[PDB]
Amino acid sequence: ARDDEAAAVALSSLIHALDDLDMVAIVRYAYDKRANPQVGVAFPHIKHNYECLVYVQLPFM
Amino acid sequence: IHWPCRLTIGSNLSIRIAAYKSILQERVKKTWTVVDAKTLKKEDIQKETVYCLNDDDETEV
Amino acid sequence: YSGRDSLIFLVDASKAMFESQSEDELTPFDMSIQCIQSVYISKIISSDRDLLAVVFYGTEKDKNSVNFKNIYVLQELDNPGAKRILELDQFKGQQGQKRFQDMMGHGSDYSLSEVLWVCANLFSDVQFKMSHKRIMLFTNEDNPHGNDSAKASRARTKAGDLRDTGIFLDLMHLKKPGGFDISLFYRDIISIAEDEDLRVHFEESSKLEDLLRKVRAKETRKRALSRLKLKLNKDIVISVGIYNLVQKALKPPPIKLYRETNEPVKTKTRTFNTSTGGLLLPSDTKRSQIYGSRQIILEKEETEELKRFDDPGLMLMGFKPLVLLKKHHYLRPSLFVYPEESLVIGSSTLFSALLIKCLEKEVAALCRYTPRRNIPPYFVALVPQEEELDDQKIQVTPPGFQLVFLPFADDKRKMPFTEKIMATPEQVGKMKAIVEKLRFTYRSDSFENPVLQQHFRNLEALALDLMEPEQAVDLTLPKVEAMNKRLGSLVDEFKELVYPPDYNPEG
Amino acid sequence: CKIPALDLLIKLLQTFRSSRLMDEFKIGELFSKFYGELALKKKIPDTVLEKVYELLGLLGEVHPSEMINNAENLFRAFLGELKTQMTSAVREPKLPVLAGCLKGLSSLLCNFTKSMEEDPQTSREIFNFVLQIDLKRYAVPSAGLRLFALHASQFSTCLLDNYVSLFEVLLKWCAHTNVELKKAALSALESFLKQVSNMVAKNAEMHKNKLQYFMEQFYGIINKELSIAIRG
DNA sequence: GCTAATAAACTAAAAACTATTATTATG
DNA sequence: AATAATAGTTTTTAGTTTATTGGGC
Repeated sequence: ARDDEAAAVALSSLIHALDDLDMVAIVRYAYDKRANPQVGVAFPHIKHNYECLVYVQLPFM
Repeated sequence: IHWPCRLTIGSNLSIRIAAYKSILQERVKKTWTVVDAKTLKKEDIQKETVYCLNDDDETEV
Repeated sequence: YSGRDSLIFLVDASKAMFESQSEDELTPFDMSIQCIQSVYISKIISSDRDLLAVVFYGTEKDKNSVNFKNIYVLQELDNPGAKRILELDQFKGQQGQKRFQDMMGHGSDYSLSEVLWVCANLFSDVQFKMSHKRIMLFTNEDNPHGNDSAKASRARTKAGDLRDTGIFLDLMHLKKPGGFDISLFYRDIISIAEDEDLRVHFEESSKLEDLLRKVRAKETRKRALSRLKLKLNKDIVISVGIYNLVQKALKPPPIKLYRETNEPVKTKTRTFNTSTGGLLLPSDTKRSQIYGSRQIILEKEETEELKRFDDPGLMLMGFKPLVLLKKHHYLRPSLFVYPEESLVIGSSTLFSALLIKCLEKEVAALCRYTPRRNIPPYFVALVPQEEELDDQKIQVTPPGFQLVFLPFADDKRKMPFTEKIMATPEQVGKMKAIVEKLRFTYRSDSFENPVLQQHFRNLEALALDLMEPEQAVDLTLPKVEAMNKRLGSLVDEFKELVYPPDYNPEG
Repeated sequence: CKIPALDLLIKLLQTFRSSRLMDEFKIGELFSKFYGELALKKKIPDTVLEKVYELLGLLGEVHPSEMINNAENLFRAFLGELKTQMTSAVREPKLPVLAGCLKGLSSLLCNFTKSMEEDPQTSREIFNFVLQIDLKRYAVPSAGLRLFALHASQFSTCLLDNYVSLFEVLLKWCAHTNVELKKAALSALESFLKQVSNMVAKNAEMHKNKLQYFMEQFYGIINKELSIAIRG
């Protein structure tokens, strides 16, 4: 989120570490009170003007 | 619409974030209205639900 | 379809099964009956459409229509019902055990031919097609009918007989001081293709854990989602099967049922002329959409011809390198296509050839896809997925083509993103160290839906009238204290490395 | 609502064919209720259940005015669904059971209504007129033939066109197999010929179609055809 | 101070995959 | 006087409804 440039630098370091290590982050997402929390995969997306992580939902057994 | 929240890491780190459903499915933003064939209005067009008695009857439940 | 499943459960109604090596341990009767509860619960969760039965032997009574002594049927092959579960629970535990032993005999001589007879008859009664003539029993002795050579002979004769009729049987090891004496009397009478001749297994040694464990999946059968055709060149057209190896779950439909009867009410909902209180007609329906001044009126077949673009099918658009797709161009969950020869025979040869070639080519198959009638076509890519095996040569990945979906231009929603920000390599090293601290080898099936699981707990506890709904454990909760101890001070080290120590990440 | 229900419908149908004005009066209530259950726009019922139209095809009573006041509504619904049916744009010019059901319904109900007074007459003529290919003894063409034959008069003043095509289609249909289809075509033939003779007799243009249409084919008739030609 | 996305739950909706059978042929 | 083409069985699946933060002054 904007106005937290320290969080921006932290996110950038996260992205760089993911690139170097070829890691992908397993995460738990809960949209709101009445949306079911669920599991997805987060991987970085990098463009010259922005680096970002991309969340994709994942299934259960 | 973005998702301004705070990603929690372990037990001591939190990062304000802004998610975006950048890729999305395609669906019409204008629904279809079934108006009357004569008045061309839906005001006379409304549903009547009947939970007809599941026994040897037809009274709405 | 290819058949259904059939299985019966047999229990030695004898005092040797109501005892234990140390009575603090469960009696074989008690462990067996609770395992049956577990199995039936698993069936109700998963495949209650199958038919399940229970019969006794050794009890000093018999209920079989055969009327052979000590052969007391409990239940016929029936779909697992809560009533059956309660019938089991009234005698489960080592007090209902005593109540059973009171109202029901326990411990007497008999021949195995009798129980084999009655179970064969029970299988013969059901008219449906069963793909598995499975037989289950619970005992840890092989001597009492090997004690009499005539009993042993007839038992093994009938065992070979039922094997001839394709009947399958299995026994779990039960807790005995002596044991069922592996291969003393059960190495040919039992239809086995494996070997465990390492211990008479006086102790229990079996898959009972999985039998007593409860899976929460439906595991529906294998169905061809579609046999839709590829329009290669509009002349050569191929038949292929459509499948997914994963399906987003759901909840059972809410059966609306009447209050003082619990009876689901047949319900009819319809529109009507609200202006006069009259009843409308399907012709009365006029589809409409208002834009500014004019409201525009259309019909149903009009509403589908605008949706009509081309026949249901696959239209090959060309070849594209696999690398030319970035994973952030993701869409609805990917599908898979398998070759088939139901109409287009020889097409599987083509499928194999193209699979191998584009695997060497390292390119995807770009196609134009119409699922169904009056459906627009869409851009789709076919990555060649290779048949992947294991030590057991099991298709951990089957052959064919994984179906992925190409988002369109409108699908993109470019955010008002800000600039790009870098970070120092020391922070990157901090992150690498932290990742290795909290490294976790991925495993797909290590997770379920806590909402799904808890709603189950509610459902089966409700039907079972439990002292509480089961406390479903959420695997998706990260063990926060475990990561704290697994990281140490690296958290705050990197925090002060990046975050201004005065400035908390909290506003 | 299945073979049980269908057999029940068949039973009460044959009852009304037998029973005539002894207790044929506790039907108007039932007539309204079948209109309502037909007004259940849910697509749950099977096409076989659409034999319900023969149910509403009614001739066992005087049909009090309310029957008429709903009959036109029924008719319009059937016309709309037919407009849906023939449009091969849905890939379907198909209506497997529907055709005979609505045929019988309009057979029993046109007895009370719909003389030549308006365009709707010509409209229903046309929807019948579209009668391509069928299967399994080709019941739908026979249904159309009976339907037209019973109410040929209610089709006058709009049969004066396409007579060449109508005529030859009739000839081939009776020439075709499925002797039920043959006799249906025969009946439709005689009804058509009588009606056109009646209109021609009262014309002033009778000479045109007379000398331009008839003696040539009548000569050209020279199996069963001749006999019909004899009447012709 | 006003009332816009929104995923969730809820409908209908079409195909798979049934098992069944009116057919013509033929005596 | 026989064989044949043809039914909903579920099962996904794709519009609907709602009760949800949001821009306003």
